[PDB]
Amino acid sequence: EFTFEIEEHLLTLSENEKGWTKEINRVSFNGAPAKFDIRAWSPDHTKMGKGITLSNEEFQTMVDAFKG
Amino acid sequence: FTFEIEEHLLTLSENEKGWTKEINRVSFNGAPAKFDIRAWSPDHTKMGKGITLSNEEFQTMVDAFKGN
Ligand SMILES: Cc1cn([C@H]2C[C@H](O)[C@@H](COP(=O)(O)O)O2)c(=O)[nH]c1=O
Repeated sequence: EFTFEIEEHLLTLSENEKGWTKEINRVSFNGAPAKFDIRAWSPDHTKMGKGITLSNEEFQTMVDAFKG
Repeated sequence: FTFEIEEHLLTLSENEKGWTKEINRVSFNGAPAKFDIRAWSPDHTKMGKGITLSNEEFQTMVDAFKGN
């Protein structure tokens, strides 16, 4: 299907007046395992924007640091 | 094209070929530093695409993870 499916949405960091969003989601390319993704999303969610993907350790490393 | 890593906050990742995924305060092209997350060469002269965040966007992120 060659597409990016938001498996799960976690958080919404911002939103511009045009209705795009900065989100943190678990996102799945082409049926591959869902990775952690912080990215700009269009209102309907069809078009996505720029942003990084994270492996588990990266995210986990990250959140543990925002924690102690 | 110019940038500036003004503060390094956290390193999330090694890499087989020495890249590092980092959370930083980066300024691009003379613009005020924003919080920024991407991959960096071992010599931080090359990078991949990545997300940048306002501070409100960044704290919104940190908060949420402190609280789950
Ligand atoms: C000098 C230079 C910088 N950049 C910036 C913008 C991106 O955030 C990052 C690399 O992105 P890229 O993978 O799309 O080229 O570095 C380029 O994309 N191309 C260039 O030629």
